[PDB]
Amino acid sequence: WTVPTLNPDTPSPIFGGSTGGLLRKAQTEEFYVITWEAKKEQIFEMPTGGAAIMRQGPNLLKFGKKEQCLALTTQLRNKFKLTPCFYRVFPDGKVQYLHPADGVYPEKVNAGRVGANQNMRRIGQNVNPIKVKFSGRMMSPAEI
Amino acid sequence: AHIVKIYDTCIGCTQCVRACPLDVLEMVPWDGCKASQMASAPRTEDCVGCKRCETACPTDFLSVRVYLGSESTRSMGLSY
Amino acid sequence: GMLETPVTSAPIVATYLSNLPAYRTGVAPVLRGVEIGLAHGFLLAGPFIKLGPLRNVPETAEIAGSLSAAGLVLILALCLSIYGSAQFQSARDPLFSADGWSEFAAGFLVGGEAGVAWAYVCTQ
Amino acid sequence: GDFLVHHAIALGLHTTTLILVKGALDARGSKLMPDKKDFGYSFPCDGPGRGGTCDISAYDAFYLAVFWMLNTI
Amino acid sequence: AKKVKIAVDRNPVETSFEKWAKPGHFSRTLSKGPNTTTWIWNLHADAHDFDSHTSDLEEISRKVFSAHFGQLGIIFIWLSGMYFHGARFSNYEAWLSDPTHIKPSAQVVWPIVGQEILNGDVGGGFQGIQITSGFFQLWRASGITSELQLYTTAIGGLVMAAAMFFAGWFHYHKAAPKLEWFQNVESMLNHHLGGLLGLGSLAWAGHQIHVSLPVNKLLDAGVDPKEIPLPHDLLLNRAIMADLYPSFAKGIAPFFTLNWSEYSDFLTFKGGLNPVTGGLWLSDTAHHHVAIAVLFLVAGHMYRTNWGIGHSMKEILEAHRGPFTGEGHVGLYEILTTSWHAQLAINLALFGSLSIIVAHHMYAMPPYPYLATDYGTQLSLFTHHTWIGGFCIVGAGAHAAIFMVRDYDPTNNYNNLLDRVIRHRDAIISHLNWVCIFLGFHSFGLYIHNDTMSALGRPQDMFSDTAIQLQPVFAQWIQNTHFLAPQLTAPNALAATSLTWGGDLVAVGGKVAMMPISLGTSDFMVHHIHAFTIHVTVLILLKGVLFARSSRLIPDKANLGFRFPCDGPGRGGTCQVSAWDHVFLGLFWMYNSLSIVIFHFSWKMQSDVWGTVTASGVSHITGGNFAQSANTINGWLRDFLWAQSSQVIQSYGSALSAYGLIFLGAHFVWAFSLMFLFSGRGYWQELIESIVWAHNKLKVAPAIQPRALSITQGRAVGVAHYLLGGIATTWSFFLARIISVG
Amino acid sequence: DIAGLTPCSESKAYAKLEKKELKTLEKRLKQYEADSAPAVALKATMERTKARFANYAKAGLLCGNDGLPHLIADPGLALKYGHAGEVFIPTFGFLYVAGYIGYVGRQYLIAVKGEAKPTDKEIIIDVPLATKLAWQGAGWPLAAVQELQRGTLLEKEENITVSPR
Amino acid sequence: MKDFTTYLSTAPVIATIWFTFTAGLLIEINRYFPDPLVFS
Ligand code: CLA
Ligand code: CLA
Ligand code: CLA
Ligand code: CLA
Ligand code: CLA
Ligand code: CLA
Ligand SMILES: CC1=C(C/C=C(\C)CCC[C@H](C)CCC[C@H](C)CCCC(C)C)C(=O)c2ccccc2C1=O
Ligand code: SF4
Ligand code: SF4
Ligand code: SF4
Repeated sequence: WTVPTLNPDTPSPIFGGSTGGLLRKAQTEEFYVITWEAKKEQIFEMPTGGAAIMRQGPNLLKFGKKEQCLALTTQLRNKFKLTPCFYRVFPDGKVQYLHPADGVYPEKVNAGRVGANQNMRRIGQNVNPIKVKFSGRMMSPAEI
Repeated sequence: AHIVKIYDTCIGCTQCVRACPLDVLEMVPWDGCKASQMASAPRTEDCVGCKRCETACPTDFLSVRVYLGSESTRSMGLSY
Repeated sequence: GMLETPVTSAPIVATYLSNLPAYRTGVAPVLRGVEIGLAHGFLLAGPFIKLGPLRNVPETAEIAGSLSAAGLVLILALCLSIYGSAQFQSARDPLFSADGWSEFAAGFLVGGEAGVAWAYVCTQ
Repeated sequence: GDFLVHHAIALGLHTTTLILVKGALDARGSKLMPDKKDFGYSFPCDGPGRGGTCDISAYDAFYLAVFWMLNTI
Repeated sequence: AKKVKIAVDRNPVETSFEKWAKPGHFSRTLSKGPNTTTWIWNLHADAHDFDSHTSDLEEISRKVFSAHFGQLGIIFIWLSGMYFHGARFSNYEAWLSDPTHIKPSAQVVWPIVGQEILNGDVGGGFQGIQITSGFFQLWRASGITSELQLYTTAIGGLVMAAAMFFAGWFHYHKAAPKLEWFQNVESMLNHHLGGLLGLGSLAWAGHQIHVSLPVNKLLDAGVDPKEIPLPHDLLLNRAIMADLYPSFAKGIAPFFTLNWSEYSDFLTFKGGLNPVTGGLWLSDTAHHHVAIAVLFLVAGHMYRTNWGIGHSMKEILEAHRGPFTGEGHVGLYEILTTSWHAQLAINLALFGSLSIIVAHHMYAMPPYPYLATDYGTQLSLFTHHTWIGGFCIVGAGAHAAIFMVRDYDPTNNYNNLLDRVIRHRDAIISHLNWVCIFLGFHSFGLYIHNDTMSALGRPQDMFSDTAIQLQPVFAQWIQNTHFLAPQLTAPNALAATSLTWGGDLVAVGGKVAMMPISLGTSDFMVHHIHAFTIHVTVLILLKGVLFARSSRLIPDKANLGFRFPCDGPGRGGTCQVSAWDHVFLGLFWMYNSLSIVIFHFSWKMQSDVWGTVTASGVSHITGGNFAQSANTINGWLRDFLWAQSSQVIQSYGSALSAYGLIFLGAHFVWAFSLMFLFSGRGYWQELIESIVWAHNKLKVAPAIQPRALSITQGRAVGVAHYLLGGIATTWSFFLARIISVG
Repeated sequence: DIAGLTPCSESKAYAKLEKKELKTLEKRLKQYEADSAPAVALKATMERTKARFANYAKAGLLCGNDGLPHLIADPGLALKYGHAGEVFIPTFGFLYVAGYIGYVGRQYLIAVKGEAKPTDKEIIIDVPLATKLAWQGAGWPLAAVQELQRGTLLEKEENITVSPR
Repeated sequence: MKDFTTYLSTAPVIATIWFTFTAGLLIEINRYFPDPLVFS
């Protein structure tokens, strides 16, 4: 498996538009693109409101925040048995592939993943806040 | 960004990963539990702090914990 | 993606907006403020003259109403000045720049005060 | 008449103390939130899980107590 | 084409007490029994949520149909009780002889712990609680003259109540209709228009022509009630009727020969009010109900059932499409024949709106004899029916949202009206948001302006009739048009529909029945407060409906359901995002709006309409102080609340002392509710832990684990006690005030 | 007398209060006929009122300047001056009934915790078991002391859950 | 009949009966011993 490359030419689902879509943040900060392959034309629900028709084959939609792309991913995966992926697109044209991060969806354990933010103790074994006082900022005993 | 930590009481049931609406968590190989897998939090810059993961955790007390931290556009969930 | 309506996208509407001094690029920012200042300064005297605390006084009403409108123009000019200081700290249209907005604010003050004065002349 | 109102005042003092004392003594933790001390004095809540945890922080106990202090005074 | 026909299932459900002894049987979650106290609350919250217990639409429909027979059975018991208490525990017979000087009463309290003081001296040699429901005036209008007639109606009500409860059992356990039976919307409308409404109106017109009119004609002539012929004598003896109405000497021939002008003696178009009773002419109501019957019997032949002729409702909807609205009304027929919540949303909205119209039309055009001069009944009826309408309208918002989350399906709604409304919801809500701010500033801000100018000693700077004026010229113009209608635009009407338009007052028993209502600056200001409060209530409710399924904040709100507390402290905090929470907030604003509506009605009627009539003229209850005082907040606090609360807070030791007690009791319940609205369960659960420790220490800990209320229940408890306390406070305040000075 | 109070039987305000209350009823009684039901009801209220003022004075209640009975709560003053029936005796009446209710409920709770499904016996009451316990609760003061002396009334600290500290 | 008597043993029904009985006892005592303020 290798990181896919976004194709901006991909056609988008049939949709008449709405007032729930992108704002000035997309022009200045970042936006998100989700793509998937559809087996047939089918009506699905937009996370921004309304019904859209996915074209047979490649599809492409743009969203304002990451949660919107993953919300549609959950719908497509569970209700239609599809395998979408999405990216983060910066105003200068840079594209950052996001999901699934390593080609395998996170709920399925995969080799080569390195644990992060794992504490080798129980919650009840955290130290008292007095022991981390005056550490340079506000920090919980769970941060050590 | 919020702070998400996984503790060694995890049973590797995967329910926190399935419940995360932001894809912050994932399952990695482990040897400390029967399932031989542990939850991980590699992408905490995207955590919004909803705590759906904590709601899904079966262990007592929790094995996944969210500590709300500094607020950015991503953590605040803004689309503008 | 976005919802297009006759109000949002129409030929008559679009042409009218482009003619307004706010959207008329290629014009010096100071001139933009003066034209915008004159329009707003003239109308502002109305409500103060006809509904102020001295409205019923025969001749003092015109002076007090226009004089109060002039004070509101000064406050508005100060609001423009600080807005430019905050918004522009670090492009195509010179108006949206630190130097351009300052000139635009200055024009609004001169135009606004003149508009108030012109309104007073019309009354008397 | 003075008898009845003096017991109203005692009701106010004891209830205000109950809220403030409960807030202080549970500030570090409870059966509902065993690790509360890891979250600090003031924080929103711990989310809808475990039945729902609105106003669980010691700061919120003080917030509730002020209403009773005003009623008592 | 499917034939419209009866279709049932034989013996679908066995009649047994087995499930009565198994609480929670109806739900898969609760049927296993309690482990915590939350189970107990969940049992009751889910009891009638039929569609959450099953997905079979037929099973849901049958439960709905039999639940409705249960409701009707209860209403018949309630009605039977009212008639019975009128027959056995009232002064109705005495009241009939002297309606102006006797107070209606139909409740008598037992003498115990000193409570018999509540049996006041209401007149007619009787002691009891004075009623304000207006049943006495309704009974007189229908021609009832004896306790025997009231008693017989009460018996018949119980027989009907038993029949309703039998029908509910029969149509759920014995012969339950199939889903196709329920979906005959064309046939249902034909029967409910032509049959329920058309025949019902025709039948009632029959009672009015043959019983109400003859009896009320003799009552208004001073004839003693016991000397009036019994109703069956009027029915069997045409000669007696012909004496009262000569046209009866010609029988029904004029009706069949189209000589309808012969019946002008009992089918009239007088308008105005009967000067003896102060109510509408009964000959006008009889012609009204005849005309209504014909209209609804015609309406009941519009829809196609089984004989080709008629309209297909689906064909009508699909034909009405235009350039601006995509597919238009396509798919609405399917929604409205498969979702009960969609049907309930429309029906509650209009039934509630209808209730508010009834409140206005009955005060202005009092339909019952001696209703207008019973100020206690007039104030009560208007307030009661206004509140029902407000509550019903909020329920419309709730069940529109429930349809949005549970029953809405995108595949069936593509580019139609419903789909297109969702796709510009930000445009709808953003504009409605602006209107509310504009209305709030320019309506309540005017009062704040007036309070400040008055406090600064500049009355000449106030918005008032003697200062800067805000005349409701449009409303004034409409009044003039309606007052002059009989001359030009209603040539055959003797008088205008109502005396509120203009003209001369009607006095009954030395008191004003109705008179013209003038509209000044104060009336202009309060009407734009009403506009403000309604628009905000709509904003809260409409927002909940349009964002029930998703928003920019929570992209997948639909998966979280109709009723959930939040989606966590993240995203800055998402408390009360669910549609249910919008109904929760909408209730408060509905309460705030309708409180001002009824305060407007109460003060305006006392100040400018109600009063005593003597040689010197009309002296109103509050002496016409609404015009100059109602334009400041301090005016409402002083001249309305402080001044008119004198009766209720001084009622101890009198028959009205029960209103004094409830006045304080309602203040208590209102304040008690703030405990639930301001706090959170996390605090209470931790408190319960310490109390549980004490019970554990003494080996008296319950097996069902105590739990603090759920987040959503805490809100439901808070609003329920808020509304009950707030409404019951004004209820006591109104009744003590009006029963004393009325 | 105690705390400056005076006996109600010797209080002018107390006597005046009774006259006002009867005077209010007498005024209402004028508008009704002798045999009519309202007249009978009003006279019955008047008889109860006269008996009430007679009984309270007979019981020896102390009246304030307002003419209203005032209760005495200190056991010493109550027993010394014959006011024990105001607060002191009622005190032990309540505590007997209240403990009766509490003790019976506790017995039922303990009895059903040995069943297969204890929570089912808390929403569907075992009426035969509840009835038996209700009758035996008349001796709770004796039973409660024996448990206190036997060390079985209270549970041991090692079996009670607590939060971290 | 077993099931019906089981239904009558549910908490709301028992509470209704018990409080109806308790209220009746308190009301009837005040009917025969009116206006009791002290014990004599
Ligand atoms: C004696 C006859 C009888 C019997 C033995 C049954 C038995 C059964 N019915 Mg049937 N039913 C009957 C009469 C009967 N029904 C009648 C008269 C109707 C018409 C209303 C119905 C309508 C009906 C429906 C629509 C349903 C049942 C269902 C059931 C089952 C569960 C019942 C349950 O849990 O009740 C316990 C419930 C109660 C005790 C609530 C009683 C509610 C009534 C209307 C009185 C409320 C009045 C009260 C004063 C309201 C205000 C309270 C306030 C004052 C505090 C069970 C097989 C349910 C089922 O699952 O069937 C398979 C079901 O869905 N029945
Ligand atoms: C002319 C025929 C007719 C009449 C008079 C009614 C009357 C009524 N229907 Mg409708 N209905 C009809 C035909 C009719 N229906 C047909 C043909 C269908 C199938 C398409 C339906 C399907 C239907 C449903 C699904 C429901 C109703 C309901 C109602 C009630 C609404 C509440 C109300 O206004 O109470 C006013 C109350 C009265 C005026 C009391 C009238 C009582 C007498 C007994 C007449 C009842 C009508 C009945 C058809 C008579 C014969 C019944 C049987 C012995 C043959 C009302 C009693 C609702 C309801 O509450 O049901 C319980 C409801 O849920 N109806
Ligand atoms: C539904 C409403 C209604 C009803 C029920 C009635 C009823 C009546 N009206 Mg009224 N009326 C109404 C509306 C109504 N009216 C309206 C709207 C108007 C205004 C236009 C009038 C204007 C009016 C006038 C001007 C007169 C009446 C009269 C009458 C009476 C005689 C009618 C007649 O000649 O019938 C003719 C025949 C029939 C109606 C058919 C009867 C069929 C029977 C019941 C069949 C029974 C068969 C069965 C097998 C028998 C078994 C027996 C058993 C023992 C074995 C009657 C009591 C007359 C009267 O005398 O009033 C006092 C009269 O003069 N009405
Ligand atoms: C025709 C009228 C109607 C009907 C048939 C329904 C039916 C339904 N509604 Mg809807 N609703 C209505 C009107 C109606 N509603 C109105 C007017 C409102 C606005 C207030 C709402 C607001 C509303 C909400 C917000 C919700 C529903 C829900 C429901 C469902 C479950 C109800 C339940 O289990 O209650 C069980 C009944 C109770 C727990 C009893 C409640 C008693 C209240 C709180 C207090 C009553 C006080 C009393 C009148 C006076 C004081 C008495 C006291 C002193 C003893 C059901 C489909 C629920 C749902 O999820 O539907 C899908 C839901 O969440 N409704
Ligand atoms: C008296 C109490 C109060 C007040 C003043 C408000 C005010 C408001 N509420 Mg709120 N609300 C209240 C109680 C109150 N609420 C309660 C108890 C609840 C819980 C149920 C809510 C729940 C609630 C909801 C759910 C919503 C509102 C909405 C609104 C807004 C309506 C639009 C409007 O009129 O804007 C104009 C503001 C006013 C009329 C308030 C007074 C303005 C004064 C007179 C102006 C003074 C100007 C002056 C220059 C001040 C200078 C000061 C200084 C700097 C020198 C407004 C901000 C709605 C909203 O946001 O609509 C857009 C809305 O959705 N409220
Ligand atoms: C709640 C607290 C409280 C308070 C403030 C009082 C206050 C009082 N009690 Mg009371 N008393 C109480 C509870 C209380 N008592 C209880 C619970 C009991 C039952 C055990 C009694 C039994 C009791 C008796 C038997 C007598 C009093 C007496 C008195 C009065 C004078 C004695 C004294 O100094 O008492 C101050 C109180 C205390 C320091 C607390 C302990 C008091 C003990 C129990 C009684 C002491 C009596 C004293 C030695 C008598 C001296 C001679 C006397 C003629 C002055 C005084 C007003 C005396 C009195 O005036 O009777 C008419 C008296 O004879 N009390
Ligand atoms: C006061 C309060 C509580 C505590 C309230 C509770 C636990 C409800 C108490 C209900 C009754 C009184 C307890 C159960 C009663 C039983 C049915 C037994 C009754 C016995 C009699 C018949 C004798 C909350 O749980 C809560 C939750 C969320 C927001 C606000 C609040 C809140 O304000
Ligand atoms: S708090 Fe929410 S976004 Fe963050 S890891 Fe947990 S479930 Fe995911
Ligand atoms: S839900 Fe809890 S136990 Fe399961 S994988 Fe996540 S952290 Fe581990
Ligand atoms: S509703 Fe309660 S639990 Fe949910 S976010 Fe708000 S405070 Fe936290």
